[PDB]
Amino acid sequence: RPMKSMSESKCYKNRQVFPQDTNHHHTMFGGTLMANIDEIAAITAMKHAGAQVVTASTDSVDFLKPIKTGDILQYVAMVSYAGTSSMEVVVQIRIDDKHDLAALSYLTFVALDDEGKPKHVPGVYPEDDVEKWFYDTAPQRVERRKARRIESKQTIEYLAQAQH
Amino acid sequence: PMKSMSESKCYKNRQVFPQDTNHHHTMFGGTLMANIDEIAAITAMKHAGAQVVTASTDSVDFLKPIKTGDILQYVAMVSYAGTSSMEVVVQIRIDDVFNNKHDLAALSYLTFVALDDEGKPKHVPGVYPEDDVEKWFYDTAPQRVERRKARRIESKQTIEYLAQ
Amino acid sequence: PMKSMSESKCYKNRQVFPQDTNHHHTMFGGTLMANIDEIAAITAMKHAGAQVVTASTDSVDFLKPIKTGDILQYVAMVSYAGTSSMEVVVQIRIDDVFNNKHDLAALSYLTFVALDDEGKPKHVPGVYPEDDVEKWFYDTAPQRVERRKARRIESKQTIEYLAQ
Amino acid sequence: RPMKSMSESKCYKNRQVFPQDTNHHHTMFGGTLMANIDEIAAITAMKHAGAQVVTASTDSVDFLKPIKTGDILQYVAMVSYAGTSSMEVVVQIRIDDKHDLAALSYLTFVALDDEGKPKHVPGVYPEDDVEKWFYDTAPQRVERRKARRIESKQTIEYLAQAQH
Amino acid sequence: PMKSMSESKCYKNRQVFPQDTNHHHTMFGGTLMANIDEIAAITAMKHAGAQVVTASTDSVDFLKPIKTGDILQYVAMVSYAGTSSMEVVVQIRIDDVFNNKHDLAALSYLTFVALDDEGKPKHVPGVYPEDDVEKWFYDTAPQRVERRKARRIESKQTIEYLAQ
Amino acid sequence: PMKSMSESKCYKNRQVFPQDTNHHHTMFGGTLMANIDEIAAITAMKHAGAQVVTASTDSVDFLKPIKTGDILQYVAMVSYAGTSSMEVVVQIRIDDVFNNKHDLAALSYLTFVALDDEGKPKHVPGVYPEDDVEKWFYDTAPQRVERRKARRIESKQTIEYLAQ
Ligand SMILES: CCCC(=O)SCCNC(=O)CCNC(=O)[C@@H](O)C(C)(C)COP(=O)(O)OP(=O)(O)OC[C@H]1O[C@@H](n2cnc3c(N)ncnc32)[C@H](O)[C@@H]1OP(=O)(O)O
Ligand SMILES: CCCC(=O)SCCNC(=O)CCNC(=O)[C@@H](O)C(C)(C)COP(=O)(O)OP(=O)(O)OC[C@H]1O[C@@H](n2cnc3c(N)ncnc32)[C@H](O)[C@@H]1OP(=O)(O)O
Ligand SMILES: CC(C)(COP(=O)(O)OP(=O)(O)OC[C@H]1O[C@@H](n2cnc3c(N)ncnc32)[C@H](O)[C@@H]1OP(=O)(O)O)[C@@H](O)C(=O)NCCC(=O)NCCS
Ligand SMILES: CC(C)(COP(=O)(O)OP(=O)(O)OC[C@H]1O[C@@H](n2cnc3c(N)ncnc32)[C@H](O)[C@@H]1OP(=O)(O)O)[C@@H](O)C(=O)NCCC(=O)NCCS
Repeated sequence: RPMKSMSESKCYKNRQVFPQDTNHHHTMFGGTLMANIDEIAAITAMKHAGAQVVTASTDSVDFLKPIKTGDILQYVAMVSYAGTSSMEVVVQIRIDDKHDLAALSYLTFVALDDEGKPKHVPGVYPEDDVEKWFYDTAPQRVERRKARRIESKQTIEYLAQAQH
Repeated sequence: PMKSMSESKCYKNRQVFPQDTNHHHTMFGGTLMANIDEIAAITAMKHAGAQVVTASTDSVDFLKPIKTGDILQYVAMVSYAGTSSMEVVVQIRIDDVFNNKHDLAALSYLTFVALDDEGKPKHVPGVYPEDDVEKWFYDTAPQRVERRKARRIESKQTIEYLAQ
Repeated sequence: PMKSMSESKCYKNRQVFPQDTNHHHTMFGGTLMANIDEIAAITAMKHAGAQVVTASTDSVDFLKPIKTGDILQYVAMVSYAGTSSMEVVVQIRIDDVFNNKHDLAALSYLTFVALDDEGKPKHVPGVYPEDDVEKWFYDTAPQRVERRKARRIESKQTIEYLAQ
Repeated sequence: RPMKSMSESKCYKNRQVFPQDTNHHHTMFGGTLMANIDEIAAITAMKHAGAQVVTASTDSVDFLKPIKTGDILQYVAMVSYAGTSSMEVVVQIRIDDKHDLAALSYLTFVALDDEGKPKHVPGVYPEDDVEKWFYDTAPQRVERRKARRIESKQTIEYLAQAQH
Repeated sequence: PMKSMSESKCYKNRQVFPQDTNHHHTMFGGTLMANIDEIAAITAMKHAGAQVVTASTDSVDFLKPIKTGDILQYVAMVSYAGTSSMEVVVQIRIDDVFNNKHDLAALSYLTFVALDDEGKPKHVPGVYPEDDVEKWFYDTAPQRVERRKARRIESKQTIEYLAQ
Repeated sequence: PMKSMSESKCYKNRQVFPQDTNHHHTMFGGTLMANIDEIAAITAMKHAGAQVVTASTDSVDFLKPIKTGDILQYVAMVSYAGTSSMEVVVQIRIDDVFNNKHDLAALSYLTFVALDDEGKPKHVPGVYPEDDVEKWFYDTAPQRVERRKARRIESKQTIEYLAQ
């Protein structure tokens, strides 16, 4: 199948952190971060897929270090895994000084056709070491995400029964 | 000291406005995550009786598309209490006001950490369920928690690698 | 056909963000009114089992200042059911998560009208209280309703005069 | 006491109604209207008072005619009554063609000093007929607002008892 | 066919809040520009008697910092009428309610084009001044118009050239 | 002291949604301008190594309508370095993910000034280009700078004159 580099659809974001972006302890609101993460990931996935996409799941968001008033942020997003119709997008959130990693997130997107049906996406390959790390560690993440979906179906059925 | 899941359980009924949705009239994943985080944090704060921070979004499963004009019900509760951490589960339902029936649109799990005035992790009360759904989430929590703990290991591996 | 006040009762737990407050860190009256209207409409829709429109905001009493960082609980319910109209009462409380205690920050009464698919006023179910607070608002509704009806007269006088 | 004309602090607003401002039946959201109303009223009150102000209450908002996608709106706000430290602001919302009155609102504001204590405001006088209508009909509205406050205190006490 | 400059004059009043400012309490240029575009568009729309689009924004100089708590009045009117295009002049004033002071902080010029339902440029009424200030803007418009028209060519050229 | 133009280059990616457009699916100029100002400021801040303020925005020509669903890439870099001031050039491109097409829709120039903690203008590093496109902007900057500097005088004059 047609292949793309991870760099090819890679997206960047630069953002300032203002007092209105943080709580009274000067820590940036998680919701704002989450909104930015999803936004940049969706564009990256659309670029890789060459089609419209939908967020299937947020696999994880880890908040490693507090982001503070006055900090400058750089977001880096890229496709780290390509299934048949699905993509894993990895998003790094760094505090710009040289850069410190403030947060790490993985999301899964599904490409859709004009009919709204899942559509095939190109494969992806890394070119430099970091890209290779994310590419190499993805299959394990994917398998875990799949196991979690399996368990989730049990909960959904229980919750559907709870309503009747 | 222990609290019931009901003591800190939180609800939110919300309309989905155009500012919340994309060009396909589907609610932003980022916005949903921000709303989820917002209500979950309040639940965690109520349970801990102290300030909290979002440690992670463990997962968000986007089950059914949420559309402009939909009515949503968010339900959040503490399903697990560690030493300093809490798992909050958030159910996001699409309310059918005409038929008094609701569809589960999304399911999310998050981890919060309670802090003292000095800003260091602080002990939280234990938690216990009382009704069936509470018991379902409470009973299935240990397996999720083990996964979260497993993820932390990998995040640390990636951080360690990225420091290059 | 009659419904209990509990059947359509709605809740909202919300954090107050900087985007919601002025330079004195006080929440906008307009924003509070928008949130009030939003939750009240959902309650009215649930009760009517049909689409609704806001006929009027009968009053909003701003009792205690709401500040950036506050946690709010909104509670909305139908306190009166006319032929096509409903009175919805909304309580806005400031939650003290530390002490599990809340202060009443604002009180509001609104009138909604149910509509059919053709867009004309439509009959709504009757309403009855079950617990003490519900009974309080239900019992005091007739006096408020007479005031609202009295106001309509004056609004019509003013409209009639303004047509000049 | 020092006196100001109603025209002296009068404020205007012109706004377009876009599809994103209206629901699926092309009717403008009440919350947006309410937000604009409070915003313009607060500025009018500040201008009249020559000081910071707070919204004491929203005395009423009547939605007389549906506002639709593509409509052009004009807001007119002015002080129609001046107590000792308080002001009534009347806000007219018109659909611009010659103009049709879509909504009518009355709010009460309280002027505060730098210490945050209620402060005396100038008196107000009308100059043209419409201003005179609003000025002339105010005392009755004020008295009704006062009677309503009296009743509200009973509810607040009941709700405060309900919590213990 | 001719209209006065005052006939289509539009207003917007808004105060500057902390969420609108940087770390030192200075208003964002983008917020100001968004507001300018909004009010100018309404004026142009009213004068044209049809939908409009922004063809261009002339430069804007920020001479003095606009600060948290400042109250701004935006005033817009048509200063020139071409065939299908209009120059809109927007005055941005700081209202100092405390001292009854009204200072002009910034001046902005924009060009709007009237369009028909087919989306094609449409003839507009002409415009005429009535007082000295209106006449000043009216008199100085032609030079600005000829310069921006030349500038459009320069812009097209630069874009075409860079696409290489 | 010198920095490359690429060294402080900043990015922002955002798609155009219905809430961002007028009745005919065309993007608001104000939204574009807000985005431009945001990304330019971050670039200037990074290059300066200090806080910055927008001194001015050169004119912007809207040559082609930006439409609902378009994906925009904002790219900002410093094209000129004065003593305390910088010219920031912002390219706005429409990414067409479907066809792997990247077209330059608009170009914008802004002037930023670096300030010290006292709020006084501060010396900035110089800037140098490395590739042809950077060099083009670098080469054409002085003319733009001298013209805007003259224009500031004109702006001050006009404001001083109108205050009469
Ligand atoms: C309400 C206002 C909005 C906000 O402030 S929240 C927006 C999120 N923004 C942030 O900046 C959060 C930054 N993250 C941090 O500060 C973290 O390091 C945090 C949560 C304080 C933990 O600090 P540490 O020094 O690592 O403490 P610790 O290692 O002993 O762990 C304490 C408990 O927290 C858990 N934890 C830490 N990191 C986690 C993670 N990524 N995901 C899930 N769980 C995590 C950890 O398992 C531990 O649990 P327990 O105490 O054994 O029950
Ligand atoms: C959820 C999406 C957001 C929205 O659409 S709501 C934002 C508000 N925007 C609007 O455009 C509402 C416009 N207002 C209207 O359309 C009204 O005329 C309305 C409510 C439909 C009533 O239409 P009418 O032709 O006058 O019908 P009607 O005179 O027979 O009265 C029907 C019931 O409604 C009541 N009512 C009408 N106007 C009212 C008012 N200002 N304040 C309080 N109550 C009012 C009226 O008392 C009557 O009650 P009942 O049926 O006897 O129980
Ligand atoms: C995913 C969705 C589009 C349809 O689900 P579906 O019918 O089960 O799709 P399919 O069964 O045909 O599976 C096809 C792909 O979807 C992936 N997928 C489906 N659900 C997933 C989930 N919870 N998590 C991760 N991947 C998922 C599958 O892995 C598969 O990818 P692959 O074949 O490349 O391996 C829908 O459930 C959904 O996501 N609604 C939410 C709307 C939304 O996301 N709004 C906010 C962001 S736009
Ligand atoms: C009103 C408030 C400032 C303090 O109330 P208070 O202590 O009772 O004030 P006072 O008893 O000293 O009364 C002084 C004035 O307030 C007026 N007032 C007080 N409560 C009022 C109410 N519910 N409705 C109308 N007027 C009221 C009184 O009429 C009086 O005016 P007057 O002397 O000119 O006739 C406070 O309760 C409040 O409004 N908090 C809400 C914050 C807010 O409004 N946020 C959104 C908008 S900024």
